[PDB]
Amino acid sequence: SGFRKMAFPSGKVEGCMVQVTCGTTTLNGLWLDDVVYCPRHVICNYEDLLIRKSNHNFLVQAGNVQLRVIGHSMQNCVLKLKVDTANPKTPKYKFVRIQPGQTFSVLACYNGSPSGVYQCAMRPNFTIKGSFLNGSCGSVGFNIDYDCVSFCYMHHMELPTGVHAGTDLEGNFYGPFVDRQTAQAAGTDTTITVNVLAWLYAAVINGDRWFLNRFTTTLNDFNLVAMKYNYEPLTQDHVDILGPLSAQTGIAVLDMCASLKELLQNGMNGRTILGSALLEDEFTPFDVVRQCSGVTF
Amino acid sequence: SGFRKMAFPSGKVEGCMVQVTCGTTTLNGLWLDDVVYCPRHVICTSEDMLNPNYEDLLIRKSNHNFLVQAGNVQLRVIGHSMQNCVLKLKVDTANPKTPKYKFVRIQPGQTFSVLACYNGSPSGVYQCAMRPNFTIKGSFLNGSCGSVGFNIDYDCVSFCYMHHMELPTGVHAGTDLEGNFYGPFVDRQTAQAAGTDTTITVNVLAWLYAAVINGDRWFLNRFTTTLNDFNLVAMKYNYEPLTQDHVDILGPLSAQTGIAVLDMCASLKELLQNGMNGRTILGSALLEDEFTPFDVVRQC
Ligand SMILES: COCC[C@@]1(C(=O)Nc2cncc3ccccc23)CCNc2ccc(Cl)cc21
Repeated sequence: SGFRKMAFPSGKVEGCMVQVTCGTTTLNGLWLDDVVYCPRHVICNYEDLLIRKSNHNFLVQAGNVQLRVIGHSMQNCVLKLKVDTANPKTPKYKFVRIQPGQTFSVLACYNGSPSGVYQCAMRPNFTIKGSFLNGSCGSVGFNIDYDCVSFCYMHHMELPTGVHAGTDLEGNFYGPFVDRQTAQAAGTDTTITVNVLAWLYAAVINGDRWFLNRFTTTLNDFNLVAMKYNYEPLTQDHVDILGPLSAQTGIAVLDMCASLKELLQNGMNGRTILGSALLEDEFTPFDVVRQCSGVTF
Repeated sequence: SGFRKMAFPSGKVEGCMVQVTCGTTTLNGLWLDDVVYCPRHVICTSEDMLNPNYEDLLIRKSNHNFLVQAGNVQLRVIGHSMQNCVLKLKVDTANPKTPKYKFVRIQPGQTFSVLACYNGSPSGVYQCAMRPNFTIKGSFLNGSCGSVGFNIDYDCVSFCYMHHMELPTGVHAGTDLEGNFYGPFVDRQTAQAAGTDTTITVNVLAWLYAAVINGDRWFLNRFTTTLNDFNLVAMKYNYEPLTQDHVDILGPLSAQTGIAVLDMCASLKELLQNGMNGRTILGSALLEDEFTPFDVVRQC
């Protein structure tokens, strides 16, 4: 029993964190094999700023060891610093681009030193509600699938509302953001519906059934109600993905949707679900299955 | 900006997790140098659990009865001793991944990270607090016993908890790394119930200061309170008594925000009275009590 916001073990990622300094700017880098990946704004027309830099302008520190940069190239908004030493702690890894609603762990770092790990989701507006201070740029987001680390995010900036923006490890931003000091605002956010349903199933698995009802709904009627409450449209794929949870609890996805529809139109009425007075949307259906089954890495 | 429940990076702890098997029971162990620490109930059957005589069960065991697996390598047990509710298995290999560590016993209200493990393999990391009733509201399934709680401060891992059991209410009980249980619990299948839980007041105040630091002042008021009057109100909401030590510990946050601890106590009193009225504080519709004053200073 128990349901917590759980992050993946950060060990395979900690062994990759390095400190990158370029002039006055100091941020974090991801050292995988002989390449250190970091936000290209460490050089701060990026092509023009980068061509004026030489390898020895980039100081890379892996713990108490200085790595010597032997090359540099830019891929989108990520700078790839070729180093002389291959990281012996390089895990089995992939660079994956995630979709809004998908969750991941963030190993927040300052000066190439990991300080904390937390779990979060890519919001439908492509921002992440992270916890980042100055110096955290280059901190990465990841998932683990067996022994393989799937790097999915690299922190680049904080928006004026306190939310965060970043890229995949190929340097492509999530959302309509640019790595430039300019007027940028997060779009209106929506609740990740499939995740709220998954979290309601996690509540049922943990013995919290007060919100269940005898009603069901059509998928179209649910989406008409959901659109009004700034909830993401629930697709047939979302219904299919919730299938295993529906089978485990004996509650049809559209039956759980009628419970969610009632929670949206009526509130919780002084009650909580899994110790929460708000509907949680940062657990995917897979996170619920992985946690209420004990999958290991 | 942003405020999240943040666990410590689990790497230094992952390199210590091992699987311990004794007969049919399989749980986790903490391999530090040449000793593997694990709950002593690894030697118990489900029948033994009612009234186990651990001294009697342990004297019937030999080193080779304990199978210890570190990844895909079997460790040879060369000795065994019991310290309170922890079994200490002497092994023939010192863990090369042993970090700088301490065994610390924490007090209620203190927070820590839990690296939940199954079969000596880490599956997830989460942050939590030692409740005033000495339980932890963890997320543990069968096989998670021996998973540990820790804090990491300046390259040193402070092991503070080892998971032993789940109470009938779904909350968890365990020991420090010297095998002393937190709370009035025993490693016995007997009628054990968690005491009435209370909110960690000093932590809610710290989290209200974190909200002020992040630009949220809606809950503040023109009032102050006496410490005694605050405690009289707090007791009625099942909030832990706030002591002068708690007031002293909140001092740096009070100086950083310019809000006296007793003025913040007055906002808390008003929040308990009024509720949040559709508003949130740091994205929460409830008053958060699992961030200590030290965690707030750390994260901000
Ligand atoms: C022989 O070992 C028994 C373990 C056991 C226990 O609580 N295990 C678990 C611990 N944590 C999360 C659990 C989630 C679901 C189910 C079991 C879980 C089983 C129950 N009676 C008991 C009594 C005293 C003590 Cl100290 C341990 C236990």
